[PDB]
Amino acid sequence: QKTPQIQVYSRHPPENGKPNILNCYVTQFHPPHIEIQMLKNGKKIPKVEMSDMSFSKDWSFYILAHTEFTPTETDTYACRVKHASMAEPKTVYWDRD
Amino acid sequence: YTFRCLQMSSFANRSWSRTDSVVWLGDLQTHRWSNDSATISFTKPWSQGKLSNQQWEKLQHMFQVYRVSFTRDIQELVKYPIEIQLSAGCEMYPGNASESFLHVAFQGKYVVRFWGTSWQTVPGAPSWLDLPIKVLNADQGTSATVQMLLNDTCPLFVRGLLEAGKSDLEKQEKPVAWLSSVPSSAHGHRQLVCHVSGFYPKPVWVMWMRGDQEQQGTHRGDFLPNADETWYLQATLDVEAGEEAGLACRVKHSSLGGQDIILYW
Ligand SMILES: CCCCCCCCCCCCCCC[C@@H](O)[C@H](CO[C@H]1O[C@H](C(=O)O)[C@H](O)[C@H](O)[C@H]1O)NC(=O)CCCCCCCCCCCCC
Ligand SMILES: *[C@@H]1O[C@H](CO)[C@@H](O[C@@H]2O[C@H](CO)[C@@H](O)[C@H](O)[C@H]2NC(C)=O)[C@H](O)[C@H]1NC(C)=O
Ligand SMILES: CCCCCCCCCCCCCCCC(=O)O
Ligand SMILES: *[C@@H]1O[C@H](CO)[C@@H](O)[C@H](O)[C@H]1NC(C)=O
Ligand SMILES: *[C@@H]1O[C@H](CO)[C@@H](O)[C@H](O)[C@H]1NC(C)=O
Repeated sequence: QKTPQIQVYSRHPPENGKPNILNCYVTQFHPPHIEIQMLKNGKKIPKVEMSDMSFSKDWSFYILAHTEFTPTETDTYACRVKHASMAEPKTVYWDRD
Repeated sequence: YTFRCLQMSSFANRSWSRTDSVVWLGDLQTHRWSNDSATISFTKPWSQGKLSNQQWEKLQHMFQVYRVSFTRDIQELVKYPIEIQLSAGCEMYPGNASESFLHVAFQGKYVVRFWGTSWQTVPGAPSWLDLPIKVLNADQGTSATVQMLLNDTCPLFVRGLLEAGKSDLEKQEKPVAWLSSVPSSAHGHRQLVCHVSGFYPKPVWVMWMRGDQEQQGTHRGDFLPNADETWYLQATLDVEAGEEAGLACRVKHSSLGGQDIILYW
């Protein structure tokens, strides 16, 4: 049993008002059963694409989620994960800086 | 190039199990095989390599029989939640040399490999595996098939992939970089961040600079995948406020010709 690590980052340099892609890369977890949500202002984003589950040389699993987004001065984005290894869902917020 | 076929099998109880597989050639996915699908799916134009439709169908049949047999054999052995992973393939070296491998993990831990002509437990693996592995080794049909796959079919198939997949494997995509900063935990210090995204292939060089002088405080992150078969990486530098002036981030990559990206803070 291993706890997921989460990293949140954009495909292109963020520019407010300009369409982009937000990535949520989830790694280092075991068992493979996982729930990954991407959130805009605390609400679930409906159209999120997931890579096929894979694993590394050390046997731990990883998965890439991504979604189209357009950064704005005030909108907040986050990736929230639920996994057997954690009593509480883990959330990491995108921080452009 | 490391060609790897990854199997992920989960057994929740006597009547629930699933196995899913993915196949990679280096960092590019070439196949997927969902539990829900009778057949292996291609994720590239060149996923069949140089194999004929007959050779491909024969290979796929072998795997279809394996996927069923494997599930039955595990459920039989268990007389829960059980996770089994298998990684098999080959590393291709310069000059038509290769080395094949087949490793198995149980509950996230390496326990068994195929080596030479037989299945072997790894030192430290639980003792209850010794006898089932013995029995498995009595199956000479399976042992001979595995030997052929590893010694013969694997390197042959990969040579074809390398030809057929040339324009993807040899693609060059240019990094785009940008700079940001956050306050650091430590009064009067800032963390400068150089982001580098969209490059392929993976090898890249990224350094904070003061003129010609590399800043050895440069902390490179991990390589993170983008969803379009390109890479992302950032590198940070903790600086005293004031000392920020004169700093630049420099990036070197094969796709740039020989003109480095240099961004100035
Ligand atoms: C709590 C349980 C913990 C388990 C711990 C790990 C166990 C180690 C895993 C060892 C692998 C099990 C292999 C068993 C496969 C055989 O049962 C299977 C069927 O054998 C029978 O039918 C064959 C046939 O019709 O082809 C032969 O005639 C054979 O004599 C007969 O007994 N054997 C095969 O399917 C042969 C080829 C399988 C290749 C195995 C490696 C596959 C790895 C590929 C990479 C991922 C693919 C998804
Ligand atoms: C597949 O390759 C393996 C590894 O080279 C072969 O196993 C070797 O066989 C040779 C020749 O008989 C022996 O001298 C070695 O003891 C074996 N190597 C190891 C490391 O165990 C195997 O015979 C090959 N099988 C086929 C069908 O070609
Ligand atoms: C003994 C099995 C080791 C595996 C090496 C397989 C060598 C043949 C290469 C064909 C790979 C095509 C992808 C099918 C594998 C899969 O879907 O799980
Ligand atoms: C077996 O596991 C599955 C999936 O977790 C579950 O839906 C089902 O209830 C289980 N069956 C039994 C008999 O407990
Ligand atoms: C996976 O496929 C097998 C064989 O078709 C099937 O019997 C099984 O129900 C599937 N697993 C799940 C959990 O869907």
